[PDB]
Amino acid sequence: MIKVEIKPSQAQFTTRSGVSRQGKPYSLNEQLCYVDLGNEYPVLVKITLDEGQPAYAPGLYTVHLSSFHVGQFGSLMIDRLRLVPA
Amino acid sequence: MIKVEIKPSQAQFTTRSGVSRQGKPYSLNEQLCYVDLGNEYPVLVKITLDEGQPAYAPGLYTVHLSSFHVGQFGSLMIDRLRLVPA
Repeated sequence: MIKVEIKPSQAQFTTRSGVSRQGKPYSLNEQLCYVDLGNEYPVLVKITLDEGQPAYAPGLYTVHLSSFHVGQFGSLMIDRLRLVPA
Repeated sequence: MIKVEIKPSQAQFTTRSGVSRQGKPYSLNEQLCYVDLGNEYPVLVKITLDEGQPAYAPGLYTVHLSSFHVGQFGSLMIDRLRLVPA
């Protein structure tokens, strides 16, 4: 139901890095995508992938249920967008 | 795709009230519901409805696209859960 599109230009990902307070480094992969929210065009969205998750190939995806969780105030929140092919 | 269930016990809603800093009062309706996230059972979630939105009747619902928006850091966030009957 939520249609997410990774265009050919968006196979191109980036990696952000640093070290934590507690002496330990990190790297997160980041990729852009288009999410169709029923507006005139799809919106540009940024995804930050989980540790050691490969970037997504071009194609149509949908949002996997594991993207969601119950937040701090009892309401449903997005943890991070986890996609599965359509 | 996200299945939300309002049980007969959850027709029972509540209203929270107060006045704002800038001299103006408010009231938000709040209702509970069950969201199926593929785990062993559905999770209990709290919904806070929009201004002047009536509470939901019992039944099966799904999440409407207008629940989502692009947040402050460029990622997709839930604004508040807006439901439509299944």
